[PDB]
Amino acid sequence: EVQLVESGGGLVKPGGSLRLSCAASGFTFSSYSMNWVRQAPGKGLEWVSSISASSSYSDYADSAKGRFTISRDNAKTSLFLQMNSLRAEDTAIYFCARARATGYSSITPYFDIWGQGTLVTVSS
Amino acid sequence: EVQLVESGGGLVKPGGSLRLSCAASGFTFSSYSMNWVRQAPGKGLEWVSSISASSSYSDYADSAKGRFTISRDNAKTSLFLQMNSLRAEDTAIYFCARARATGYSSITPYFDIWGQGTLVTVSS
Amino acid sequence: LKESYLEESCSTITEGYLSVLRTGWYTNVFTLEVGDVENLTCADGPSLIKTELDLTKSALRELRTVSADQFVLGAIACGVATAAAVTAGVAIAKCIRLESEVTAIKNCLKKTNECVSTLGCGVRVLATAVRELKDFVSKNLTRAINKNKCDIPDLKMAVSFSQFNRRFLNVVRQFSDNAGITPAISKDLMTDAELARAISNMPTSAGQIKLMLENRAMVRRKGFGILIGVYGSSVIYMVQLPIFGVIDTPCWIVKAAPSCSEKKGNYACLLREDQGWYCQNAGSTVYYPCEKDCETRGDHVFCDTAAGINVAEQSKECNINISTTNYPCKVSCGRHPISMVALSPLGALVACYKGVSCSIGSNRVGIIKQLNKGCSYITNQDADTVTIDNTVYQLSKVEGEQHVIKGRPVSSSFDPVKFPQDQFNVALDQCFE
Amino acid sequence: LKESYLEESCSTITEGYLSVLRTGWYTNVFTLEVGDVENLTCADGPSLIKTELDLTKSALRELRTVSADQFVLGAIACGVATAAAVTAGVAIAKCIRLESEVTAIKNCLKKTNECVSTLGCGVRVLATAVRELKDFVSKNLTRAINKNKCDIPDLKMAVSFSQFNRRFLNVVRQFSDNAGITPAISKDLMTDAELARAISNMPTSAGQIKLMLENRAMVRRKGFGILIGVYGSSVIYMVQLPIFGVIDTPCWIVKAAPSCSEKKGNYACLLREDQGWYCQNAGSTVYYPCEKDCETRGDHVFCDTAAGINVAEQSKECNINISTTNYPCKVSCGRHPISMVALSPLGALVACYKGVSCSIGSNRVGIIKQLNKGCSYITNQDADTVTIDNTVYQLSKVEGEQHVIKGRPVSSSFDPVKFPQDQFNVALDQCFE
Amino acid sequence: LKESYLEESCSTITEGYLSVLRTGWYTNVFTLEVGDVENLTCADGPSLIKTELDLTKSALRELRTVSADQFVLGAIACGVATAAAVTAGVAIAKCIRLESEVTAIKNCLKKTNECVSTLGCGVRVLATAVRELKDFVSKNLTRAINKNKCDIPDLKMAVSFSQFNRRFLNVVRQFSDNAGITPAISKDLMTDAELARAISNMPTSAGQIKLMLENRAMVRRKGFGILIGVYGSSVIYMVQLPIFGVIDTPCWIVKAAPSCSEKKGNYACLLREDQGWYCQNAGSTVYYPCEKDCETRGDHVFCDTAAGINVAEQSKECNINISTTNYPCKVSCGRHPISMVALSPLGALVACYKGVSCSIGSNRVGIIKQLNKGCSYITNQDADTVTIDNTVYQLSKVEGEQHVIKGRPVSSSFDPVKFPQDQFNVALDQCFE
Amino acid sequence: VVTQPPSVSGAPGQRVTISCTGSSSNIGAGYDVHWYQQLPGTAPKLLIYDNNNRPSGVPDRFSASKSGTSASLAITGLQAEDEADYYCQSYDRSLSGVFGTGTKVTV
Amino acid sequence: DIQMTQSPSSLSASVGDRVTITCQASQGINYYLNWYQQKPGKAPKVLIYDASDLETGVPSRFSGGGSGTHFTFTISSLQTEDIGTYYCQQYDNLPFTFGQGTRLE
Amino acid sequence: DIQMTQSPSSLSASVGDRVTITCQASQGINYYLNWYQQKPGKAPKVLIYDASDLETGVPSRFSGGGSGTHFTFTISSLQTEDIGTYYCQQYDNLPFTFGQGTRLE
Ligand SMILES: *[C@@H]1O[C@H](CO)[C@@H](O[C@@H]2O[C@H](CO)[C@@H](O)[C@H](O)[C@H]2NC(C)=O)[C@H](O)[C@H]1NC(C)=O
Ligand SMILES: *[C@@H]1O[C@H](CO)[C@@H](O[C@@H]2O[C@H](CO)[C@@H](O)[C@H](O)[C@H]2NC(C)=O)[C@H](O)[C@H]1NC(C)=O
Ligand SMILES: *[C@@H]1O[C@H](CO)[C@@H](O[C@@H]2O[C@H](CO)[C@@H](O)[C@H](O)[C@H]2NC(C)=O)[C@H](O)[C@H]1NC(C)=O
Ligand SMILES: *[C@@H]1O[C@H](CO)[C@@H](O)[C@H](O)[C@H]1NC(C)=O
Ligand SMILES: *[C@@H]1O[C@H](CO)[C@@H](O)[C@H](O)[C@H]1NC(C)=O
Ligand SMILES: *[C@@H]1O[C@H](CO)[C@@H](O)[C@H](O)[C@H]1NC(C)=O
Ligand SMILES: *[C@@H]1O[C@H](CO)[C@@H](O)[C@H](O)[C@H]1NC(C)=O
Ligand SMILES: *[C@@H]1O[C@H](CO)[C@@H](O)[C@H](O)[C@H]1NC(C)=O
Ligand SMILES: *[C@@H]1O[C@H](CO)[C@@H](O)[C@H](O)[C@H]1NC(C)=O
Repeated sequence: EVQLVESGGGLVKPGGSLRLSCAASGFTFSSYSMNWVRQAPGKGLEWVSSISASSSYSDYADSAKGRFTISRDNAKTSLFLQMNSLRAEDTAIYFCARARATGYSSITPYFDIWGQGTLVTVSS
Repeated sequence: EVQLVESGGGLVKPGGSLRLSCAASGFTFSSYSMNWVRQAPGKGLEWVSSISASSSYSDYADSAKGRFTISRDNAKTSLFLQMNSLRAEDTAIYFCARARATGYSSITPYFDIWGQGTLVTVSS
Repeated sequence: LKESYLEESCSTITEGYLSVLRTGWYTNVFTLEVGDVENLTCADGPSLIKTELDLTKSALRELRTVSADQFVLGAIACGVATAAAVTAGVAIAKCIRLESEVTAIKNCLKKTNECVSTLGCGVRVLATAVRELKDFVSKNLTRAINKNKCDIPDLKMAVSFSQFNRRFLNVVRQFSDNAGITPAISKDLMTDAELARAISNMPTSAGQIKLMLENRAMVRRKGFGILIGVYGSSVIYMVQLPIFGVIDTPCWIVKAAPSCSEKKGNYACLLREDQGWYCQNAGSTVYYPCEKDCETRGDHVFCDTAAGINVAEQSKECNINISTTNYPCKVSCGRHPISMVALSPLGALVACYKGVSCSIGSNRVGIIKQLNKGCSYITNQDADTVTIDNTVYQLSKVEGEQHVIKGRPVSSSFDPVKFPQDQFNVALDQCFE
Repeated sequence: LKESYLEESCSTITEGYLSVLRTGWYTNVFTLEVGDVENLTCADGPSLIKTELDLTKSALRELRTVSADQFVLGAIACGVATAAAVTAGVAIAKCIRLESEVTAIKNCLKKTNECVSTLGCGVRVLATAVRELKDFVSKNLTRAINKNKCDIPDLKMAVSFSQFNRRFLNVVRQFSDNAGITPAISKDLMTDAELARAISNMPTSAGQIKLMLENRAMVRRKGFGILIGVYGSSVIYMVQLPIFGVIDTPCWIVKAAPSCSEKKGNYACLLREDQGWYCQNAGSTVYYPCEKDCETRGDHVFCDTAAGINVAEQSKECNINISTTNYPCKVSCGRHPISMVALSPLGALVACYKGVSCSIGSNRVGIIKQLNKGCSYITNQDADTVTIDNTVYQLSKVEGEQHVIKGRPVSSSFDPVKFPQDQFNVALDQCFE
Repeated sequence: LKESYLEESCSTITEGYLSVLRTGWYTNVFTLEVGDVENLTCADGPSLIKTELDLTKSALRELRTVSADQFVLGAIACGVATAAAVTAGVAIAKCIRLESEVTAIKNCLKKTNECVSTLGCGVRVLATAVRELKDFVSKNLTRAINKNKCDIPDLKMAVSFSQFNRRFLNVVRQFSDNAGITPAISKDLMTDAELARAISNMPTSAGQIKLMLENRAMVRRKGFGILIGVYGSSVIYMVQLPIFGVIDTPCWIVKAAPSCSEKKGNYACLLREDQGWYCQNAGSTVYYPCEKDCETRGDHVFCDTAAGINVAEQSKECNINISTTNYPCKVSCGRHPISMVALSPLGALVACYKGVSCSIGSNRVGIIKQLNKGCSYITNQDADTVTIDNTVYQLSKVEGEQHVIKGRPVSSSFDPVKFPQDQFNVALDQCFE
Repeated sequence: VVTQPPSVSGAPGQRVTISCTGSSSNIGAGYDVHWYQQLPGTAPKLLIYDNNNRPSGVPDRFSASKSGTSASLAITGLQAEDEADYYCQSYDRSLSGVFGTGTKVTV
Repeated sequence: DIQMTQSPSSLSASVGDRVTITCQASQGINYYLNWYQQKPGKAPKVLIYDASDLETGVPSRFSGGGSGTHFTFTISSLQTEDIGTYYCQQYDNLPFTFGQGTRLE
Repeated sequence: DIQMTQSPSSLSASVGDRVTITCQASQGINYYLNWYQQKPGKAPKVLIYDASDLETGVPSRFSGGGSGTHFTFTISSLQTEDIGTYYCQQYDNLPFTFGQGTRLE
């Protein structure tokens, strides 16, 4: 099955660091852009960051700029998010999503496959 | 074997005429420029004349201009040099040479196959 | 870049190209305001202004008549690619041609030289006004041409006019020569200022914007223009710029030369026919069989997805033990051993068989090596040149990691089928055993 | 237009096109009078006039050096069409190049700008004089260049001169860059007024005249020009305009895409190879395999009869009986299923096999349907777009009538031949049973 | 010229063409001095000079962004030919781009407009300066644009400027449109004074010099240009002219048309696939399979050795008794009797089978003959035209000696193989017996 | 004229270098240089073509170069078989084919 | 006069932010646009000239582009000293109008 | 003035020799170059005009070519009457400078 599996989410003290990992399986992972999306508990989804299919481009939300660093290993078929200076407001479920676009009208990507997400808690 | 064989060399009184002949064998004679070169006994090589692969172009050294006339019969695979007004200074071994060039940098021909040459003596 | 010499099939695969693939079109509708010209007449005699004016008015009157009308995979793909492009553009022009759309486009360009507009058919075209000639004709030439008698002593007027109309006349020339659909976007259809502005307006990710602004020569080359028509004294035309909705995916190019071998002195050859560009698109391997399709800048290959043929994900097994893959790898095979050099990006394949004398040499050293007969792979580091008899090929002095994937060639290891021995573009197991 | 989907071979035939087939050439011989220019020299210094004069005199001196040199059916046909055109044009220029005929042409153009002349080789050429430059050089410029001074303050004449000679200089570039035979008739070889005259002078029926006067961009496209040389200070050249001696006969175009079936889980495919334009000419079916030559405007398809291969009148049986006919209908067949869209005029054939996901949709609704695997025919009324995985093809929104000619596809109903299974461009019964 | 009709295979061989074959490249490096332009600014208002100046400076600033990147035999050969050419040229440009080499080149052109230079990589490029614009900008325009005012009353300045920059703007157009590598040497890259001067400097035999000076349109047509870059305010580019290191060797062209016979009413057709140009090079037969490769001027055929494929010297046995040589003469065979005219240089092959009515006629006499069924050879002396149904082909009126090499056609003397009967591009003994 | 030293000599195993000093009409005009060996009583044998390319069947110890208006042949590993005349050759823009004055090697 | 509209009138950003500023002429000014930074209490300082070219010693994080009528300026990763007011300035014709000045804080 | 450098200052050649003379302007003079022969003690005689065109009286062994700045004149087979002095002469602009004159012996 086409599956994404996040891991590495846990409890972190504010100012701590964490590294989320999203193993990808069942698809030609090197073909697809990959994304991290998060959801503060009971809040809406927030996009966090994206990486191009060969890592040549990386994008971050204003909350993520400088604090996070997305990376991918196309040989390990694994997607990573380093996180630093975690604020209490960064407490959320983080999903990785496969991202896909049709260029016909515009390039807006959409998130066809999602992982079940890893809970990150940032608290004392 | 690829061989050139000169013939017709002999003794001529000054002001006489001679016709050197170089039979070519073992190669596609109509593909190659052909040359005559000579060597006064114990002196260096002197280029004498040249003819293009189907006789459209003929070249002569300043000593040979007007006095000699190169020609070829591509059906007889034979190269000829008519000679007239032979001076004592024309006493030499005459070699015919197959001439070849690579056009990559410049067109300077070189003489890959030589005949064993025929001794022309111009004296009383 | 990487280049694996696949020994067993005398073919390289060159890898680590990144991809840019056109997946849609972005429309800019230009309104070139030709001006008030057909209210001006020169009636005194021959004059400079009259000649430029007559050309301008004659060109406009000409342009009103011009209108648009509205397996060997290579010939297929480049058939579909052109047909798809024109049909996609025509389908948009057929919206813009509606007078209810032209008048909306024109109205939003009343106050500004650039407008974003949504057509009633939903396409969110950009619209642009080109207006320099109208401003000249209205402010200068109408005042100078006076009561006719335009043979005024002011020659700055006449020379000025021959500058402003020059763009307009070039647009007429290009649409008229091409019968309303140009093959490429000239500087006269869209100047560099307008192309950069149009790119910066596209609804696309910033990576594409930066990439397109760097490679704007490619954007100009992939796009094309369609004449909408002449409305009042504005010519209206549209330029379809590409949208590169797939970028940064892997691509590779496969090159091959005849892998011949001699059995009892009879040659048996095969040639890989699956040559050309491949890319991964959105988790599908896509093959671009026609040589017009794809063009390289650096690592980026700019293909068009309308030209791509999807090929099974197993088809990469033709690059690793084609001798035993079950996929029908397409080869030609036959008797006649062509001797040739195939120039790869990081080196050359040199097919060299009985007959021609093949050698490799350096400008500093001359002949380095006489090549063995049989297919050889010459990295661009081994030599500067390869020769095939008197012919010399200069090699590409480009850095990258060459590799050899070793194996006994297929034609050296399977017996050819006795009949037909010569077969064109067939699955490999029809040639051998 | 009418379009039948031929279900049993995954090929459309589109009908109701009307032929317009070139069958001869009409010659217009132009005497472009460059004038007295070789008697004018500017010798005072750099000047505007001197620069335009030197360009004119140099271009004229350059032009004097210029003169002309004198089954896979597509490669055959387009070669013959090219060779026949040039040979037909050159055979007339070899008449006109006789001084005995230039002097006649020039003399009949003494007091008229247009003359009808019969060459000694019997061809009734039209002849035309262009004089605008000679008139300027004789009445204006010769009068101003006093005593080789021409740094003269009358800047009108420098600017004016650069207008008059522009046609001449453009003609010189077009002939010199093509070594005496242009591929098409530029506005500089023959202006719109001269083409309209030339068409109106052709010995042809008024139906052709009206049709040619409307489609004059096509007449300009099918014709070509030959340089006859420079005689005194006139350049003489000729334009071979087409004569469309066949019009209004039926034409049709066949499109096909791979018809595949998974007999025993492995595929077998065929592709029709007899694709492209057909017309009835004079009671013979003529096939035009060149993609270069045949070209539609509306219902009229313009083709060159020199590019046509006659095919037996029974060959239309491939559009009814292909399974059962005894005519050798050409196909390719083999294992590998290409999935692709072939855009017909009134719709799309959509080959969609194991692998890609094909869907059709409208801008108004999105996905209308997921297509069944196998060849499908999508009228431009069923959907606005077809997709093949991520690739989207816009369909031609063209009104017409679409038909389905039903039948179980050949590749589903006949068993493949076991060896060779892959065969290129073969009569159908060599692929099946 | 000589032409043998080979009755045995319905193919002509035309002989007595002489040869010219490109074997290397000569580099001319042009320093076009754009001059001080980026220190001049019009700032008063709209003006003639400002418009030309802005175009010049805008074009220059654009050009700084332009850069280059620093078996069916025909597709193979023309693939290699272009790849070899660009790689040979790029390898030299990549030496000249080094600042040590540009500054040497520029320095030797300080007090001479022509210099011979040896690059550090050993190539002895010629170097040329173009200064006409620099001289104008420095001496005239810099003095005219006082204090950024430039709407001066001197219109001779503004019209003069639009002449001098014309070359520069054309060079920019050509390199930018072609992304730094032009396909041919325009008059703007290399004027005809510079081409003759460059040819006269080539390190070549006087025979080639005279031949090149006569055929300089071909020298221009075979060469190509590469943009080195903009350095200071000089654009530097280079032009690779051909070196014709093989001349005067024999060449011949083989033409063929379908040979068929109605065995029990079934047409066992055969067609030779080895058509096109052959030459002897340095004692090797070389075949030039791609139609772009070779072009005639009288007896001289101008081919490119990088396009040639070596063929065994035995291959001329296919022109003597193809029936019975053991060399694998490439043919196609099959059921369908295409009827067609193949125009040879000295006549026409006329394949005329069941169906079409073929006739030959002269303008003096009309129909001379109705041709028999089967392939016929019509010398250009027998008739002026051939017709196939309503289609008429004009024959090439050219003096030469035609011959017939008699023999019963292969199609009529060997039996076709029962299966596969249709085979493409196979050795003859796979079609017959 | 293309000039060479009248003779050179060395012990076996020495390197000896034969110069071929041409002029701006030949070697300096871009024409390449060729070298021929002539053993006594034989026709010349091509040693080198196009400055430095070596025919099949010429020992790898013969090596050559061209630079400026000059060329040289380095006979590395000088040997008894090298007791021969060596002629350079080029082409002259005025004289066409020009052989040098020819250098005898002496072992 | 060329009017030099310049937007947005103010910005705020983090260190590391790829802030961008736009200037838009009332006519074509070719590429004759300069960008200046004025630090508070300082005379302005030129950063870019000719629409695109870094003045000598300007940190390579600064950049700009555009031509004709629309121009842009970007600080590819803001730094704490880049706080200040940025002005465009055309020189296509006299008088050399400066833009409105956009304060970045 | 256009300076008309001309080389070599003195040929010598045999009958039958394809002698060639070069003239080289200091500027572009289009094709406006004439070549004259002067025999010793005679008024000069025009041989070529417009760089390339034979005057009607002169033997067809004479020839010339070139444009712009380098021009060449050749006697395709020297004859004993051809011994004399040859001069080029531009007419591109006033004054009409003759070349240095090259004797031919
Ligand atoms: C075209 O007309 C405009 C408008 O009259 C001219 O612009 C004026 O030019 C003069 C002289 O340069 C100035 O004094 C005025 O200030 C300009 N503006 C106006 C509103 O008058 C322009 O010069 C004319 N010519 C061209 C080529 O544009
Ligand atoms: C070229 O010369 C003709 C006459 O040779 C000029 O035509 C005359 O122009 C003046 C002024 O416009 C009129 O008064 C005359 O009536 C015109 N005709 C004649 C016969 O003199 C013409 O203007 C000149 N220039 C051009 C560009 O044609
Ligand atoms: C460009 O400048 C040169 C040098 O000033 C001009 O050459 C002068 O032209 C006038 C023409 O009346 C002559 O009187 C002078 O003798 C020339 N030489 C000098 C040194 O002044 C030239 O005319 C100017 N214009 C152009 C188009 O070149
Ligand atoms: C311009 O032309 C149109 C059509 O001839 C006319 O209606 C309009 O009034 C004209 N305007 C002027 C200012 O001449
Ligand atoms: C080789 O071909 C076999 C076919 O069975 C396939 O399984 C394999 O993946 C291919 N590649 C390699 C490296 O074995
Ligand atoms: C024009 O040139 C020709 C050719 O030299 C000459 O015969 C004729 O007399 C000249 N006419 C004038 C008016 O100069
Ligand atoms: C189809 O075949 C039948 C006989 O098999 C024939 O009579 C008929 O004419 C064929 N179809 C057409 C359109 O002719
Ligand atoms: C021309 O511009 C360059 C650009 O740096 C400058 O160095 C030079 O001094 C300028 N020269 C003049 C005369 O303006
Ligand atoms: C003709 O056929 C014979 C017999 O097969 C063959 O040996 C010979 O090579 C052929 N000769 C030529 C000239 O093709």
